Amino acid sequence: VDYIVEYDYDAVHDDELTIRVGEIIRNVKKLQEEGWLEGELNGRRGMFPDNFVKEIK
Amino acid sequence: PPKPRPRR
Repeated sequence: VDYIVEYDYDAVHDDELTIRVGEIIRNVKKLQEEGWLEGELNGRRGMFPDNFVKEIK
Repeated sequence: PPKPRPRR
């Protein structure tokens, strides 16, 4: 599953992604940690908030 | 550290 970024988000830890509107995050996994996803952007995997993105269906 | 559920 891929997601599209709907709202900008700035990483506040090194394991998070910084994401910008329009970007596509690839191969997204829903985490145990509620509200968070893990996925690949610019060839790097990291965590990002689920309410800043929309699942591409 | 814990992470919040960030708000737009």
